[PDB]
This record gives sequence, C-alpha cells and structure tokens, in this order.
Amino acid sequence: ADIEGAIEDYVSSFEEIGTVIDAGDGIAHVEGLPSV
Amino acid sequence: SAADIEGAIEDYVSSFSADTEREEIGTVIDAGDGIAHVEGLPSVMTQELLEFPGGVLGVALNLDEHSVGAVILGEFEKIEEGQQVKRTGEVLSVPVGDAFLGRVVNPLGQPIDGQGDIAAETRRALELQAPSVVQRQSVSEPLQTGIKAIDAMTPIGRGQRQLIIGDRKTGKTAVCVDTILNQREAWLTGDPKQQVRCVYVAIGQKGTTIASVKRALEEGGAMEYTTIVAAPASDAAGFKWLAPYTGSAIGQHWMYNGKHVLIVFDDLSKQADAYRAISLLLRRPPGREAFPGDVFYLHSRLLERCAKLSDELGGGSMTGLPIIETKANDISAFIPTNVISITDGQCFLESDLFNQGVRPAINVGVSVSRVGGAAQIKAMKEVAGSLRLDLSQYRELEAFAAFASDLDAASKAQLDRGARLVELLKQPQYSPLAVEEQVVAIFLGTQGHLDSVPVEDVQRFESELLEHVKASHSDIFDGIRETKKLSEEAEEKLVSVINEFKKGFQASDGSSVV
Amino acid sequence: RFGRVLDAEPRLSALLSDYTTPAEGRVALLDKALTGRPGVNQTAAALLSQ
Amino acid sequence: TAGRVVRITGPVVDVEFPRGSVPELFNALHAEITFGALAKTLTLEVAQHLGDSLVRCISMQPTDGLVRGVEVTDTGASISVPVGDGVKGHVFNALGDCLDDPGYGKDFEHWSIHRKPPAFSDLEPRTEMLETGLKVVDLLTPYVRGGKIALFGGAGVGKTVLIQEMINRIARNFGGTSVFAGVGERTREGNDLWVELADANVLKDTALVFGQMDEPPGTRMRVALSALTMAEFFRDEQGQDVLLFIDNIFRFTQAGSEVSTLLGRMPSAVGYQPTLADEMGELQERITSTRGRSITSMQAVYVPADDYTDPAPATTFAHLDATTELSRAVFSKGIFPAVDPLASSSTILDPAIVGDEHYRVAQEVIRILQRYKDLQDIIAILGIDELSEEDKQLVNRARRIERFLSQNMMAAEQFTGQPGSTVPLKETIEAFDKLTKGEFDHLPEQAFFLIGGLDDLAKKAESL
Ligand SMILES: Nc1ncnc2c1ncn2[C@@H]1O[C@H](COP(=O)(O)OP(=O)(O)OP(=O)(O)O)[C@@H](O)[C@H]1O
Ligand SMILES: [Mg+2]
Repeated sequence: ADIEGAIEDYVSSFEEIGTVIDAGDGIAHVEGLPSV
Repeated sequence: SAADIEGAIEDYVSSFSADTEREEIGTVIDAGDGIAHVEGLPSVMTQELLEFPGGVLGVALNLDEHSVGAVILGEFEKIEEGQQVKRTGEVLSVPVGDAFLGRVVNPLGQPIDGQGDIAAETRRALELQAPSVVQRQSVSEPLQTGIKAIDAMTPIGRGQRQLIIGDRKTGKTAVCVDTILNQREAWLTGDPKQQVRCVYVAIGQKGTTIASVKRALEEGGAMEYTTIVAAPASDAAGFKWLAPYTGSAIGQHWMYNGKHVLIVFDDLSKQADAYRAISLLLRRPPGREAFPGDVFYLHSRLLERCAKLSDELGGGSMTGLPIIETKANDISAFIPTNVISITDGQCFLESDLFNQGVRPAINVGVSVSRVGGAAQIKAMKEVAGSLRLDLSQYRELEAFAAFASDLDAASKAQLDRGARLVELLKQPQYSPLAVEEQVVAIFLGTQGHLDSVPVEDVQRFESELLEHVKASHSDIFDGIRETKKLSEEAEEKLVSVINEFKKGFQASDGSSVV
Repeated sequence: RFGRVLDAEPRLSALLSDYTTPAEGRVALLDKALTGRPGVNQTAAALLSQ
Repeated sequence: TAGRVVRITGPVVDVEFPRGSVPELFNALHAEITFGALAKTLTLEVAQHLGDSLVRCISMQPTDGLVRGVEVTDTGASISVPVGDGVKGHVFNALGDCLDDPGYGKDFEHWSIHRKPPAFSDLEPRTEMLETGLKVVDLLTPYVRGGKIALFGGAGVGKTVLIQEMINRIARNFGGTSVFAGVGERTREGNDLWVELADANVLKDTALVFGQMDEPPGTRMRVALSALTMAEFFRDEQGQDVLLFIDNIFRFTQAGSEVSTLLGRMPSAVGYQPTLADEMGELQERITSTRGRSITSMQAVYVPADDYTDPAPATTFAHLDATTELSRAVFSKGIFPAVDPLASSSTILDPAIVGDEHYRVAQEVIRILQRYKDLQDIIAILGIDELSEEDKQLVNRARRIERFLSQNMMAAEQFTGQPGSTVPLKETIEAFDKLTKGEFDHLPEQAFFLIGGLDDLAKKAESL
C-alpha cells in the first residue's frame, strides 16, 4: 500500500555522543549512545 | 475382540454436543518459569482452575487489579503471550471413589499407570474444611504399623498424625511401605471397621522410585487397597504442591463414608519446596529460608484433615504419616519445626542408629507419640509398658558396657536386658509383624525370656519362636487377636512353649539356652 | 477502519508509536498515509491527529 | 518480522518482536555480533515472555559486543543437536557444532534439546549390579546397571579422577554407546579424557559434548540437555545400551542460579533459583532408563562449601540409585578414591539382590566404621588405652578396613605412580569378611593402603 512509501519518505528525515545522567561511587549512567 | 472399538466412538458421536455457552476470557501477558499472568478474567476466583489453549491447566493463585498470576500444571512451554485463557468455574477439585484403589494418579486424579480410566464416584474440592472440634472423636483404635519399635514405643492410632522424620536413606519410606503392607491382613477380613485404605502420596520422587514402591506393594499384596498419588520430579511445581491435597481428598471421601484411611506423604519437604518455588515466582514476600509466610498453614491445612470422625459422621478416620527429610539431622530447621508442631508424634530416624544396625532406626527416647497407650491394644499396652524405661536405662548404662564386673547386680541385669531389647526391636524390611506376633516378641524380652539367649542370637530366637508358635501353638496368637489381651492361661501356655523351644534352640556360639 | 488498518502493517504502528520523535513528524506521516485522503471523515481525522 | 534487541544485561538479552511473531519459549534466536575481534552469530534461548511483545533470552555465547537494536531472527524451533551413530567418535559443544571437525554433523538428523521425560508407564526399577572393580564401590555402594549413579563430593576431592576411572572400568569393555557430557567442568580434564579415549580406541564408541566452565551460563545450562538428547536418541531410536557420564551436573543448577536474578526471579535459600527442584527434576528424569532401553548414567555432583545440606546436592540425592559420596575428611587421611563409606549408599544393596553374604559383610563393615567414627572423639583425648578391649580390637579392625577401602585405581596412576588394580566382587567380599572377622589383625595397617586385593595385601605385608 501507499503507507510503505510514506513511511520510507518520512524515514529520510525522522560522531555519536552520549551524556552522563547519573554518576557516583564508580558507576556512571549514560543516556544516548544507541550503537554502544 | 468386541465391537466396542467402534461402539464407544459411536456413543461419543451420538452423545457429543459442544453447545455455545458464554465464557469470560483472559489473555496471557507474561509467562515464565511455570507462572503465567493472565490479563482479564474479572470474575475469576482464587485457586480457580484456568484452562489454556493447548489443553494446559493452571491455578489462579495471585489476583491483582492488573493480572491473574496462575501456576501452570505441566506443559508450561506451550504457553505464549496473547493466548486465550478460559476460566472453569470450579475451584481445584479431584475425582474420588473406590476406583482409585490400585491406581497411580497425578495430583489432578488422572491415571498415569497406563491402565484404563478411573470411574469416579464423586468430586471433592481440595480445599474443603477439615473436621471441626465438635465433629471429632478421641483417637482410640490402633493402626498397627507392623514395626515393633513404632507399635511398642510410639504407637500410631488411626486418627493420628505421626511424622516419620529423619535424614536421607534412614528408613522412612521403608517404614511407611511396611505400614501399608501390614494392612493386608485387615483388608482380607472384609470388615470396614478393620480395613485400612492407603494413599501413598509421592512428592518429588523420581519415577523409578515410585515404580519401586509400587512393585514393593504389589509383591506384598497391598496394591488392591492402596492408591499412589504420584507427583514425580518431572512434574511441575504445581503438581508437587497439590499432590498431598489430592491424596487427602481421595482419603477424605472414604473417611466421611465410614472407612479408615492411611495417608503417607513422602515427602512434605518437597511439598514445601514446590510451594516456596511457586510463591517466589509469584513474588510473594519471603521469610525464613525463603518460605512464604503461610507455609506452616500449607502443612497445617493439610495434616488437620487427618482426623477421627465422631460416630455421627460414620466414625471413619484418616491417619497421617508425613515423611520429612532432615538435613544433617537438623530437626530445628523451619519445615521440620513446623511439622513437628503440627503432628501428634514423631518417629525420629537417625543414620547413626541405621549404621549401628538398629534399623528400622527409630531413636526411641527422642521419639514420642502423644496419643500414647490409647493407640495400643491392651496386650501391647501391658507388655510394652516397661520397654521404654528399660531402653532408657540401657542408654544410660551403655557407657558401662566394659565394666560389667564392677556394676551392681541390678545394673548389670538392666544392661543385659537392654541389649536384648534393642536386638528385639530390630526388624527386616518389607516384613511387618502382626500385632499378636509383636505382643509375643515383646513379651519374650520384657518378661526376661531372652535373658538366657545370647545377644547376637536374639533376632533369630524370636524369629524361630514365632515361626514355631504360629505353626504349632496358634491358640496363643488367636487368643491375643480375638480378645486383644494376653490372658493368664495364654501367658502360661506361651511361657511353657518358650521353655520347650529353648531346649531345642542352637545358639550361634554353640552354647545351650535354658 | 483506521484501527484495523493500523493493526495490519505493524511497522506503521511502531513508527506512529515512537513519541521520542517530534509529534509534528508523526502527524504528517499519518496524514500522508491515512488521513490525507478524501475518504477520511473530518472528526475521525482530527481524533487520529490528536 | 525479525526481532530487535532492547536490553542487554550480561548473559540475558531482551528482544522485542512484532505482535504476531513473539517466539515460543525455549526457541532459538540468532543475533549477530559484528565487532571484528568478537564477531559471531549469537544464539539466544527464549526463557520468558515478558509482555508488550518482549521476550527475555539466555545467551549461549558471550554477549560481549552485542549492540542494542540489532536484528534478532527467530529459528522457529528450540536448540537442535545432531543425533545418530555419526556423533560417536566426535566432540560437540552445547549447540551441536562439532569441535574436532567443524561442520561435521550439519547434515545429520537434528533433535530438540527439550523433550518431556518418559511416561511413568514405561519406567521399571533396575536391580542388576554393575561390577566396577573398586572395592569400596562394589562392596558398600554397588552400582546399578541401567540405574542412576552419582559421585558427590566437595571441591577437589577426586570426582573427576573417579569418574574417569569409572569410564575406564565400565566403558572400555562396554558393547554399547557411551556419551560424556562435560557440564561446566575443567577443560584440561576434558582434553585429557578425549586423548585417553582416543588412545584406548573407545572414542569410536563415545560421543563427547563439552560445555566447559569458560562458557557463559547458557551453555552450562543447555549442554547437559544437548548430551542427554544424544543419549535419548541412542536409548529410543536404536536400542543400544548407553552409558551417560556427566561432569558436573551441579553446574546446570549453578548456571540456572547465575541467570536467575537477571531473569527477575526472587532468590531462594542460599541464593539459588526458586525453580531449582523442577529445573533439575526435568533433566534428571530424562536420564532414567525405560524398560528394555537402558541408560547407565553416572553423574559427578559438586557439593558447594563441602556442605551436603546445601539445597542443590540435597535435591539431587532424590534422583539417584547409587550415590558414592567423596568427602574431604577421607581425602585428607590419604584414602583414594576418597569415598565416605558411611554417607554413601546404594538401593541395590539389599540381601535379595547382592546376596546374604555380600549384604552381611557390607553391613558389618559399616557397623565397624560407624563405631570407629563414634570412638574417634574419645581416642583423640582419653587415648586408645582407655577403651574397652572389644572396642580397641574394633578400632584396630576399622583402621585397616578404612585403608583397605582405598585402592590404586587405573586413572590415578599419576597420583601414585603405581599401576591400577581390579578386584573381583567375590574377592572383595571374602577379604572384607576376613577383616571384619579378624584374620588380618596381625598385619600392619599400612599394608592395607593402596593395594587392591588379597594377593597385593600379602605382597605388601611381606614388603613391610
Ligand atoms: N528395617 C530395615 N532393615 C534393613 N534395611 C532397611 C530397613 N529399612 C530400610 N532399609 C534400607 O535402607 C535404605 C533406605 O531405605 P528407604 O528407601 O526406605 O529410605 P528413605 O528414608 O525413604 O530415604 P530416601 O530419601 O532415599 O527416600 C534402603 O536400602 C532400604 O532397603
Ligand atoms: Mg524415601
């Protein structure tokens, strides 16, 4: 159906750096980094 | 053979009709490790029997506002997210009837021995009320286990709850199988007031061990009045949890119908372990040894079905023989403590006594029966009255075995008597003794007729003497059985036959006993 | 009708589900796919966009 | 309609699938790790359905390098292992991939590792003695042909040595098929077993499946099932008597415990998983022998903390016909095979099966040893001189009996230098009847140490 074409068109607009959100005692939680 | 091969199916096709009844459906949203959470089923009731698409069954055990956590009864791997769950409007129930005698059934009442179906007389819910205080009666009838140690020291009266407790490979299943075997003489009488119907509930045992127990019962003739409610280790935790209740329900049906039942739970430790697994998988809060708060209740709710009913309810009784495996002889563990509190008495089996050759290995002294003499026939009550004190004195004197020359005459006599009593309470496996034979055997020891036999020969001297009495002087056994007491003339006859036998008895050391 | 349409093609349902992406993009995707055609009722289209 | 990795926590991987394609439990899923150093195809096993079209899986290979969002494709069936006579003579891992010849069985018949235990209708007890040639085992813990046998022990008390010796004593002459499942044992001993079997020409009749401890929890869980599947094929589809050696079956429950908390289960006593008994029961019940189809299974069981009250060994005890129980107390005293004669037991040790003579001698030996154990407390403080004359004689008997239960096993040549020995059951019964009755009280106790037989006893006594 035409829905697939619209989805593909939307996909055209829909380094990799994360950010520490929680840290302490030797543990750090990192938001982002989808490909880690 | 017959036309039935077709006819039965015909009867089905002519009789089958799947009508369209309204049904409430849930959907499995989680499933793992034997627990399935079912969204929906607004009207489901606690401990209901849900049916899943693949013929699988579960028990609605946790009810929340979000989901119904149900323990799945086998075939858990066939449960998936999104599956439709239908509620059967029935709480956990099992079929019950006389057709269960000689059958092996899983905790749902379905046969697993491979024979035909079981013609159920009725169904009983597993969680029915136990007999109330007003509905019971004093335990006053013996249930002869056939083990001299138990029948003399810690008698079990039908209506009692006696715990066989001890570490692994100490003789527990042996004691209970012997108890089941000993009821064949009662069964062959045909009198329901004497017949005892047995339910061996195997929890967590391997299939070959249950097969071994069934073989031991068949070769002993006990399978024609015994049912084996088997929850092998292969079965889900739900079956191990339910098996004692299944067996208790099958027994209760007979009990309320005037029959006498004997229930063996082997073991209740595995029942508790299965319940712990279910509870932790449902995220119920844990306590000591991770058991849920109501684990005691789990056992209590069970063992309190074992009762003797009043004459208004038929006078039937259900005798409990729970078996508990104590790790490293630690009777202070949680489940052992709970069931020692619940039960009316305890046969403590110890591996040290087993290795000493004291097998069946009941640690007399530590072992107790709160029903006491009320559970013994008058003959055993009078004959075995002094036995406990004699054994206690022997255990006190055992440290003096090497100095018998330096002890008082009475003390040395007590030591010699005690050694022979200990040899007397020993008993070979799968060979229970009728109550008359036990009476005569304990009479040999308590009255001092073994004081001349060497210790190492006592086991033989008893075994032959009874073998003589049965064959030639059965009047003694018949009197004890028919009258329940050892009459004075019967006692004199017994003493005379003992003395006559003594002359013809060859001690293993070559000496003469007179 | 839109419910059964979105039941099929779960990829479209997942794309609409993602709320991390800007809402305007999802609304535009829905319009291009489902509600941008004359067959969509005005009230239904508004409800779907919301 | 492939899945997508959402959450990775050590060996546990959560995968979100489309709504209509959530895989069934115990299905095998394939992810791919593309990092060069650790590139591989990662096999996950669906362990839980967690809702919202998510499933939680136990990874078979290490998850190091796995990336969130990576495509996960469902195999549609549980982990399958090769079966047939082809497996004999080769080394496989938990996944059925051959090690000594990669890609070897890829075309064989493949069976799921997961299958229900044989129905209770098909189970009958086994009561045929298996003569191993070890004095202690043959006398006090007689093994059952077609039964279930275990070698319990602490850490490093000789379970691997004894199981290798049992492979040497039972399989070398065995006419059927052997299967060895190395479940989380040491890889060095696995290779030693492989070369030993190759040198003795037993490999052609043996299938080895290794899931050694270098592997993550998933393999240490499923390798026992993978090997038991081959054993079950040989049992059912061919009817050959089968030996099934497992070392160490505790690693199955330990791996289950390792993944337990990551699967969301609340820990049970001693930190084990709540499903300890059921999980181990399924596997153990698959090992039984069905009538006319024999599996003689020997399972080395590891006892944590040398504590026989630990839930894992305690629950395993119910699944076994014969249970030799090695103890560090006996191992410390120099006795090898290190069996505790009192704690060990066997169901075939009845007068109706082993005979009245064997039973009497075994029970007298156990009686003497128990009395000696009770006296050891007195002897260490009040001294032997204060015991009764009968008890003193019994102590002298018991020391010699303990040392005579020691034996120079073939697999322990590198523990003692001297070659192994085999003692017929009749000779064992005769020798122990003589000991317990006194015919050897004049010989020094060190003459009874690591000898294996009456002729060796005489020779070592003369050498003393
Ligand atoms: N009275 C007895 N005389 C001789 N041997 C006995 C006696 N009672 C039990 N045995 C033997 O002791 C061993 C243990 O018996 P049994 O199977 O009844 O033990 P159990 O306490 O139920 O243990 P398990 O936990 O293994 O079920 C078996 O070899 C049995 O033959
Ligand atoms: Mg038992």
